[PDB]
Amino acid sequence: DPGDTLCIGYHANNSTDTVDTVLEKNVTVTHSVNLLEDKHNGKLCKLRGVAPLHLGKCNIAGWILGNPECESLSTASSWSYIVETPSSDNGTCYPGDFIDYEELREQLSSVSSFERFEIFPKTSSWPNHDSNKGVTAACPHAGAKSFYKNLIWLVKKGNSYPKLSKSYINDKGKEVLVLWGIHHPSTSADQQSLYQNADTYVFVGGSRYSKKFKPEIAIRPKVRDQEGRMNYYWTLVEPGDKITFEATGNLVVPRYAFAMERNAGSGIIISDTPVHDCNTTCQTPKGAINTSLPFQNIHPITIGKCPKYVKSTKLRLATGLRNIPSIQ
Amino acid sequence: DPGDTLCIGYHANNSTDTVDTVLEKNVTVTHSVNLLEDKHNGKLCKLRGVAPLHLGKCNIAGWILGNPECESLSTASSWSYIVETPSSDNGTCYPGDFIDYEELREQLSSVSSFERFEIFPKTSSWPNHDSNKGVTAACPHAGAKSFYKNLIWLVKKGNSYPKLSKSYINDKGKEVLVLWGIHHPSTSADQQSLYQNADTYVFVGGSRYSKKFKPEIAIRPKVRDQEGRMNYYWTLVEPGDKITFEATGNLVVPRYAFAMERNAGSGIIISDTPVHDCNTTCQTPKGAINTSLPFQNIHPITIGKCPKYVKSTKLRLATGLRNIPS
Amino acid sequence: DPGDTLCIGYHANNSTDTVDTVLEKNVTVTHSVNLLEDKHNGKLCKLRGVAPLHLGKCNIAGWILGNPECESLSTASSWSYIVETPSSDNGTCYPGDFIDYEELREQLSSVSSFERFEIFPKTSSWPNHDSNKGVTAACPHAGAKSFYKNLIWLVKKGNSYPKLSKSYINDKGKEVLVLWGIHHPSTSADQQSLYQNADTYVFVGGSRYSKKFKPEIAIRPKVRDQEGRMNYYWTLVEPGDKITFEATGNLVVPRYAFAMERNAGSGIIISDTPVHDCNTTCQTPKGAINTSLPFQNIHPITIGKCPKYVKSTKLRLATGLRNIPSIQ
Amino acid sequence: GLFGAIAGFIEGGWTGMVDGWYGYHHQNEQGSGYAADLKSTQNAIDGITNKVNSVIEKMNTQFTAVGKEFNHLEKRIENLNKKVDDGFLDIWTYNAELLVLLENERTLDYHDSNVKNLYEKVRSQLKNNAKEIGNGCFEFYHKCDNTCMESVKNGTYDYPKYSEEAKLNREEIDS
Amino acid sequence: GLFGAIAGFIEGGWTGMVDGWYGYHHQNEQGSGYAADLKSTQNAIDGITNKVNSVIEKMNTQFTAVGKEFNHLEKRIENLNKKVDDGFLDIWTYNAELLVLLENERTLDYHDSNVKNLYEKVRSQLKNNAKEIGNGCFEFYHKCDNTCMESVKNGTYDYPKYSEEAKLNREEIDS
Amino acid sequence: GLFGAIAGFIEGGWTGMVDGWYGYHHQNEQGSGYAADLKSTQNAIDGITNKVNSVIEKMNTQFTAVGKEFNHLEKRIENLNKKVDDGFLDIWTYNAELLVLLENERTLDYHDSNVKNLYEKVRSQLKNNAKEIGNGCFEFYHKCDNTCMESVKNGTYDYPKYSEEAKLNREEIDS
Ligand SMILES: *[C@@H]1O[C@H](CO)[C@@H](O[C@@H]2O[C@H](CO)[C@@H](O[C@@H]3O[C@H](CO)[C@@H](O)[C@H](O)[C@@H]3O)[C@H](O)[C@H]2NC(C)=O)[C@H](O)[C@H]1NC(C)=O
Ligand SMILES: *[C@@H]1O[C@H](CO)[C@@H](O[C@@H]2O[C@H](CO)[C@@H](O)[C@H](O)[C@H]2NC(C)=O)[C@H](O)[C@H]1NC(C)=O
Ligand SMILES: *[C@@H]1O[C@H](CO)[C@@H](O)[C@H](O)[C@H]1NC(C)=O
Ligand SMILES: *[C@@H]1O[C@H](CO)[C@@H](O)[C@H](O)[C@H]1NC(C)=O
Ligand SMILES: *[C@@H]1O[C@H](CO)[C@@H](O)[C@H](O)[C@H]1NC(C)=O
Ligand SMILES: *[C@@H]1O[C@H](CO)[C@@H](O)[C@H](O)[C@H]1NC(C)=O
Ligand SMILES: *[C@@H]1O[C@H](CO)[C@@H](O)[C@H](O)[C@H]1NC(C)=O
Ligand SMILES: *[C@@H]1O[C@H](CO)[C@@H](O)[C@H](O)[C@H]1NC(C)=O
Ligand SMILES: *[C@@H]1O[C@H](CO)[C@@H](O)[C@H](O)[C@H]1NC(C)=O
Repeated sequence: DPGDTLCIGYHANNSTDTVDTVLEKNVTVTHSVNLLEDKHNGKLCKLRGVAPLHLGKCNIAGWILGNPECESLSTASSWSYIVETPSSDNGTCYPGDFIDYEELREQLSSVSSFERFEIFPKTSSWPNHDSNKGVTAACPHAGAKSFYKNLIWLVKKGNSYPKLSKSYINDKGKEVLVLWGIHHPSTSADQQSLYQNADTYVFVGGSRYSKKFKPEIAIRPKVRDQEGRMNYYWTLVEPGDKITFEATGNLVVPRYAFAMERNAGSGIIISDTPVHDCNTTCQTPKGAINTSLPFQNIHPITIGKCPKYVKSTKLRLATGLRNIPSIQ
Repeated sequence: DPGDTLCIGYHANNSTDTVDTVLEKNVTVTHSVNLLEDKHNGKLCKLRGVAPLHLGKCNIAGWILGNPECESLSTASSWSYIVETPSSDNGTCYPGDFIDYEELREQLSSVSSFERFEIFPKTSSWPNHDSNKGVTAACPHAGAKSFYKNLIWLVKKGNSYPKLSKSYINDKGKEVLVLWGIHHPSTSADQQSLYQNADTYVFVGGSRYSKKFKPEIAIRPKVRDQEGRMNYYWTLVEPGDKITFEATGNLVVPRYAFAMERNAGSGIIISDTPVHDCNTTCQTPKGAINTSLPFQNIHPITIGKCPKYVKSTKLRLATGLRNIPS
Repeated sequence: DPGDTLCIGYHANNSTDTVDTVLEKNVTVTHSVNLLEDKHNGKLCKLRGVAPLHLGKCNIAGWILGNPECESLSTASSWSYIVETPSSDNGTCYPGDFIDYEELREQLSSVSSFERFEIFPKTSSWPNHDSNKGVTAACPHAGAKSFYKNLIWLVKKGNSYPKLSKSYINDKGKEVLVLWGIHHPSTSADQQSLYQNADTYVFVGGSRYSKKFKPEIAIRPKVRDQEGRMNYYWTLVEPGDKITFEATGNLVVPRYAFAMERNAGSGIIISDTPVHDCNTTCQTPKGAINTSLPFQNIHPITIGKCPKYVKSTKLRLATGLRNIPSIQ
Repeated sequence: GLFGAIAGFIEGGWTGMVDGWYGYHHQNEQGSGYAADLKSTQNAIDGITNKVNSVIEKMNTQFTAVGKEFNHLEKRIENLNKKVDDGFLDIWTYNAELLVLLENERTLDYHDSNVKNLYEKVRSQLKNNAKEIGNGCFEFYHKCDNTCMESVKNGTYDYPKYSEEAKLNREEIDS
Repeated sequence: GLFGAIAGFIEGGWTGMVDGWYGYHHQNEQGSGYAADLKSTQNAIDGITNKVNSVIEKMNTQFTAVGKEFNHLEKRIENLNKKVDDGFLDIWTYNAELLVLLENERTLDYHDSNVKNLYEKVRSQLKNNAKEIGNGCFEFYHKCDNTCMESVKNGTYDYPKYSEEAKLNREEIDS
Repeated sequence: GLFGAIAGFIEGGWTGMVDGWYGYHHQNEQGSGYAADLKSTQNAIDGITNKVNSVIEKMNTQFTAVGKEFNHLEKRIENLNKKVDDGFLDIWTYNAELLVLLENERTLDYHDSNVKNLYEKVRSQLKNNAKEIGNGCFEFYHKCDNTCMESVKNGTYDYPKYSEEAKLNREEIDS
């Protein structure tokens, strides 16, 4: 034959990418993709474009009540998720039991509107009650005995504590978060020394909320030099609804309320990861993830539309041919 | 060579059905079946052959208490699931808190035996206490002031409200649901106007139940022209067991109890879907699903042995060959 | 035409093993393996090499409180899981309510260290109160009236019940579990017959715990020949923390505490399956599972690293060829 | 598609053959017509019927009411209920979609094998007594009447009977 | 199956061959016997071994206690717990059953391909020096002795060595 | 692989070929050169691209806060949350690892099938006008210039055009 040649063959290159199959492993292929997202920017970013709320040295309990070390942050306009730190100690300086702490955090994780206003002004609401000496040594402010910024510790005005009765109606047209505290003194002498009365009561009542409180007086172990306890309570008020306060003592009256609109449930990230100016749609405590891959291995705890977390370290998906550049 | 020919070929038809594959999309095929159930009959059918319980105008709280608008308690019957409506508003007419309302709804979702009997007859159990003037304006019955059908509001008979202690032993042989209530007035003058004594207590106790109730007197914002509140409670009593009611005031004694046998935990459907006479094994708020297909997209909240809910709009599976005419 | 032949063929044997494919069923194959684990040893072995805590006649309530019948049960310093029997009715002999009982059972399901110690020595802690007459007919021991081993029912000494205030500081170095009880007598005459004072209060106080109880006196139906009730309470004490007990009656003071170190959340098995001396890495109520298969059908309620539970009855995975020994 | 038979060296399918999935088309002096290979067709029907039943009849579900009701103070466990429902939804939606993609490709390749092997059957049966004219057709080097056509289908083709005749016919046109 | 080798043009298996999965059967003046091709059999053995281990070793579960205890007032979260456990059982049962239903079909087709390739390897090593009598068998136009047979099984068959002998035998037979 | 083309009767691949996955290597009087088949390679590109998007874009996730917070008296629901988290983790990890294992070789078998089909496409064209010298190559019995080479690559080789020339060289070689 007048020798002419035509062969059929396949591509090869210098790729060292290795994939695995059910029958074979360490198969070197020409081209491949990684189906597992395994890297993050290492920054806390803004879900849906909305920046998060970072509390720093304070936790949510300290931030919502106004601990003296708090409120130095950038107040609040709106946020997608709440960020604390592994050392966010400064919260309830006065020992006590914050009622439904975990449930409140879920509600506050994401908000559309959030404005703070003085629901009960200090100067023109408590004429017969002393809203000036209600401070404690357990809540210092640069060495000065202070108290929560959003709460007022009402005590007797010399020797007079009349039956307090103050009410408020939700004019804002939104949900209003109201927080108040109940003081439980150590000794019965401390009861009269602060409220001038022996057997007192506190009542808070709305159209749905109705509960009465009787102080429980006993000596507890010293916590930040405090043998008494102060349990903090909270509730939400529907628009155009009256909330009634009626106490003869041992009531930490609200001073600042919050008119807010709650979003769908979000998360709370606790990490030392810094916050920068990036958007992302997937956020993890390690960092933010910007990928279209269906799987990730950065952190099981994710907020937002995120890839499903897997324990895999390599999901190399073969797309090209078997790489055979040299036949031995 | 006469040119006789034999050829090998495959089928083709007018089928326009398309199926997606891992490598190709559309790919018209001759024969295919849909693995996804995407249609419903739009009816609320008898699940396990047992008809449901449609409260209609009322909700569960009003039905079990006996609100004047909540028809009656039917007869000795049973149901497979409870049907409410978004418009169902008739419930606790007097403002208050139904304690463990969510839990009681799940327990009452499906029962196989049910019967309402007068545990404490009205005119043969409370001689010393008034059992006729215990009504309020917030619970109308065709216009007039009334109260719950299954509950009695006991007040002082003129000026006499002595100690009360009435007990019942569960002779029915089944679990008995006992519901009561505690009244919390606005002012102590209202407390005296109703129960004479201004310092009363309520104690309810069975073999397991042991709790003592103290009223709270304070002024609350008016809800349906009531500044007072009335919380409602419930418990279950084993057969051959005694429950004790002991109160000197502020107690809403039960009139009708419920002897029942509970099923396994079922669901409650809240939708405006009409109820017709039909049988099904899967029930959803949108409608019933009568299929053996493993997947569905009608509604994620299913009741019964149901296909798994998926977001897929189409899960057609190829069974025939690639339709290649022309 | 010389005639020599060479043929290519496939192997066949006498195996009747059958497998299923998506297109065919009951396909006889030459070699196969089972992917489903259906074999259990029928014994309760030791997860992580740690023997479980078998309670036998009692449940967790009786064992932790010290119900008479729950005498020497294991003693023992650690357990991987707690095993009750389906008929173990010896718990709280005196009727009442165990508060957070299910939570306590989950918390006690597995510990690393466990030390019972006399937190309030009977010989010295109660000189002003009667610590011996506090027995009842509801808690028998060899017919005689008795009470819980770890608790002391304090009653009036003579006709005097002075105010009680005794405290403990956690010097063990681990968490200490403290359990106490509140007694609710049937009649006020019985209240005076036991604690003299007719209006009493009980207070328990730690750095984190602060709650005060008031007895609720009424006649309940006779349960184990008792018209009174006795609620039970428990809490954990952090190392170095002080727990304060204050009462004027109706308080079942602790006598023994538990200095323990907790593990991750284990489970509790209710089965009559005997406990034998075997190790295993997976445990079920029916028995232990020793396998490397990925699936099992023995029992859905597994404890430890176990194969996933499936409804499958036979998962026969083919490894050989289609067995065709003869042609018809 | 994977074996090259369907949409390959047999470009199109027959709309006239309706008595099966794979078959034959003959033509001689007597006539023509389409006949389906009932043997291979029934094998695919049984397999595909098992294929549909295998996917459907492995879904073993119990009675379950998904409906859960949580009060205003139980938002946390309420989210856990929705996390479970969303997680189950994502798992089943992803698996159901990919399962359809897998078995649709398997089904098409399975049909490709049947068509390819049916052609291989006849090609290895006729041998050189017929000419491969492409497009899944054979041209006989002899007089293949109706009885001869049935022999190939119900595979009983007497190759020795026509072997000597086809030997001379092949050489004559070879001139 | 999908390739038509196992239960296809080779109708049955060899119960007399015991040293491997796929192999040869020869016959000459020096005798006959069954021998299994060592490389191809080991290739399937290694691949199938990896197939089983891939299904098993990809399952990695942590310590987990499924047991959960709830009281009379925790029915709602108790039913949620069952919804989790029933959902996990339904997913795993469906996946495990279909996984075996799929990889078993792959396993059988894997053996079918291996038999086909072995026939092709020998077929495209003897060429016209042997005649495809069928049923996965070759008849030699020359005389293939024990040395010649081992060359075929070793993949080192010398075609030009025996081609001249096959040239004369083929022409005389095909007269 | 599964079709015996890649790493089979074509032992290795071509480093020189860089314009596609599958192709040809001609050599005649004018010269030689690698050239990829622009239809099969493009078809394989579409399939594999659709393969990756099918796996990726079938995942449909919503906004979800995985993390949960529980107090000292909510250990039981806390453990239930981890059972949901760990259970979801175990399900996805098993599926993801095995999905890659299943599809990787299916892609490799897909490439193996495409190469073999390309060899069959050319072989069905040249017929006896070329001699299969093996290793995926053909040797022409006639003179095939650059225009003739493109006709084969275009799938329009004119067998009748060169049949007479190949007929003379085929039997002259025999003598
Ligand atoms: C903000 O957080 C810091 C903690 O990072 C608080 O200061 C710290 O308070 C603790 C607790 O009182 C002090 O530790 C020890 O306290 C006990 C009394 O409980 C005492 O016996 C020990 O001698 C010791 O002081 C700790 O020293 C103290 N300081 C620091 C720098 O950590 C701080 O009070 C918080 N502020 C507010 C406003 O909440
Ligand atoms: C231990 O459990 C047994 C029951 O298993 C208790 O004895 C039972 O007491 C009840 C009281 O209602 C009687 O009805 C039974 O007849 C008794 N059964 C017996 C004696 O076998 C026993 O009291 C429990 N506790 C202690 C501390 O003994
Ligand atoms: C996020 O996107 C918004 C628009 O949706 C844009 O205004 C904003 O600057 C972005 N933030 C970044 C890129 O950090
Ligand atoms: C195919 O044709 C038949 C007969 O006319 C008809 O009944 C059927 O609906 C057609 N299918 C289509 C158009 O999909
Ligand atoms: C097959 O025969 C062997 C002995 O040759 C024996 O060990 C084995 O049990 C037999 N198995 C079956 C299924 O007949
Ligand atoms: C269990 O393993 C431990 C590991 O130290 C070993 O000492 C012990 O003998 C083993 N016991 C049994 C019963 O397997
Ligand atoms: C059809 O094939 C069967 C099975 O080989 C055979 O018995 C029969 O004689 C054949 N008949 C015809 C007419 O080909
Ligand atoms: C068998 O083939 C190998 C190469 O695969 C060669 O080295 C060897 O010499 C051959 N013969 C024998 C007897 O091993
Ligand atoms: C190439 O093939 C196409 C499609 O069959 C045809 O239209 C065209 O004429 C061919 N051209 C050459 C140069 O072979």
